Amino acid sequence: VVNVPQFDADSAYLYVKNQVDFGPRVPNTKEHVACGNYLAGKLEAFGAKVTNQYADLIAYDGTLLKARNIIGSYKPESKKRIALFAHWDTRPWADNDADEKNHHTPILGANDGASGVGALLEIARLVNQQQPELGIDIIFLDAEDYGTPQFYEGKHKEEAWCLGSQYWSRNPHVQGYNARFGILLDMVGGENSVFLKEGYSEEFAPDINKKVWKAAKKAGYGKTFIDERGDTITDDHLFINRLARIKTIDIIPNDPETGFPPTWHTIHDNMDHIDKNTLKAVGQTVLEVIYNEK
Ligand SMILES: c1ccc(Cn2ccnc2)cc1
Ligand SMILES: [Zn+2]
Repeated sequence: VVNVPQFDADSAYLYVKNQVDFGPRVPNTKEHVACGNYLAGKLEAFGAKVTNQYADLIAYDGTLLKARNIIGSYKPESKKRIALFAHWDTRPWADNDADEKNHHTPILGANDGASGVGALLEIARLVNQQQPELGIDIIFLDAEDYGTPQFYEGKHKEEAWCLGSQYWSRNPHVQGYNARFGILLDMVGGENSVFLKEGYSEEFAPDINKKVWKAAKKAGYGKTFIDERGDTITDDHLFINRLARIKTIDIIPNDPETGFPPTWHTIHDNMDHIDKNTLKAVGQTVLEVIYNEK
């Protein structure tokens, strides 16, 4: 019926490594600016129509973040669309590290940041080469991970997180923007990771979770996409669902012992713990979903 393209895991892995090779993508650093230029340029080289959303976002403590959401659009005139999201900034503090002396050191964010973006770059390459029926938007969200440090004494507000998705959700890149549904990729490269149906995703978009997990099973990734409800996670999709009202699910790992991968918000979130086979399982599932939408 439909020939779904084959996600190239080696290609995706290299897009992950290329981001990490800039160093930490902390908002307001030259490394962040350079990586943003790399990502926008790559989308444009893969035939996307690129819209940049530069915004002055205010962090939990009053810090102004020079943020840039990057949107790459395929079949831009189609009104029938699927939105694919990943955050591209990295966290400026390894505030979950086992050693306190690292709690003020920026992470490399290989899994938390680079993995989702790298997977979506590989999807963008393939969408260009053979388009699905629906228009696809690849949306790289800034300033997701500048939320209140664990060491901070004071108010820990939910809205300190996901500043780029909040901005995008209130201020779409094109007036009247609609999508049938959305998929957010968050930490999709970790060795041995499995993905359960996330709680907010189940509450806002259970039909989309069903679609995605059925697609994974059908494509042979049923051992990676486990048909079971996991944790409820504050992530970009919460704000997208609440503010933009696009039914959006989160593909995010769940481990029974650590919840998130053990590298999460530690100085160990680097390429040593990225497995291209995890990228493959997630990326191929996303392809299976978008190419079977009519
Ligand atoms: C608290 C805040 C945010 C999250 C989600 N998240 C995803 C990547 N880094 C953090 C989980 C708990
Ligand atoms: Zn994070």
